[PDB]
Amino acid sequence: ATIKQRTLKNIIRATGVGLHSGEKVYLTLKPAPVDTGIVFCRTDLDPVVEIPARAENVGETTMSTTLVKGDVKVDTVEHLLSAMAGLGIDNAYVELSASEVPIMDGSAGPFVFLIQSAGLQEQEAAKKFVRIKREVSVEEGDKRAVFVPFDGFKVSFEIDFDHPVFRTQQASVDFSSTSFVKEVSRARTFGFMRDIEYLRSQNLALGGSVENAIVVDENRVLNEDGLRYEDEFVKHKILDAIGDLYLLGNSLIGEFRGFKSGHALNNQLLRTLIADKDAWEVVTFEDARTAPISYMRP
Ligand SMILES: COC1([C@H](NC(=O)c2ccc(C#CC#CCCO)cc2)C(=O)NO)CS(=O)(=O)C1
Ligand SMILES: [Mg+2]
Repeated sequence: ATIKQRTLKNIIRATGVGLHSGEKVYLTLKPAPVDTGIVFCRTDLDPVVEIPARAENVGETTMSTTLVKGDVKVDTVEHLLSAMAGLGIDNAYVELSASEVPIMDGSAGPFVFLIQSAGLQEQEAAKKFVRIKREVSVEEGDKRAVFVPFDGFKVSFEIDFDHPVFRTQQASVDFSSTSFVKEVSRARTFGFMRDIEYLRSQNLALGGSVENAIVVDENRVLNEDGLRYEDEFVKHKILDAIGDLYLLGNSLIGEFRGFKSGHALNNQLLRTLIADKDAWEVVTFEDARTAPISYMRP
């Protein structure tokens, strides 16, 4: 039968702090009707300001992916969106009491746990996918982000950081067969000490600590208990790309390859894709058995 749209089965509540703002924030995830998409709702404002998590609403892409509507922003959406994408949630309202999603432990792990504890609900409408049919590339200097046709969903990333902690970093994950939860969800964000005074002077990384980030000095990881994966850095790049890519508003059938890319170039890739309507089409699957991707039991 049809691959169906999914929402949350129960409401999820969490409390935390913004990575960049350091502000205390209350998060509530709620079920939503078919074809809603993921919508962020600033419930601290009167009237409540609602910003769909779509490429067209992205404003800043400096350190994190920020959604903007007028002078209202929702910062650092990428880790929560990665969790939504990885678990195949189409529709949800994300209520926030402040301008930034809580950082939690720096990864998507707490979000996938909270969501999977609440359970998902399959809905009575076909899931829509955006299928890549032509190569679409954006470049800026030595950075590159590309979509390639691929019968499934796969993300590759290569980073060239000149830094002792890497002993070149590259990974490729095929989710049409390897699972977001186990391969990527637990990969934490990271920051270099050389940047933190500068960042904090610009009101960035104000909530950052060893509790919610891999902190790297000149030569080593400062976190007492070390890394969750040997290649945690590049796995986090992949986590970020999955989230930024979900700003398309539908799951992808295709391959993403990133080369020193980040939030700004990821968003540029989506905008270029959306503009080139020869490069993609919207599809559904009336038989899950012949589809190129699958999802975990809800
Ligand atoms: C821009 O850097 C990335 C970004 N993370 C951050 O900007 C970022 C993450 C953590 C910190 C920190 C810290 C700290 C500390 C202790 C001293 O106060 C500072 C910045 C992030 O994960 N955005 O989603 C994208 S990435 O290269 O994969 C990591
Ligand atoms: Mg990140």
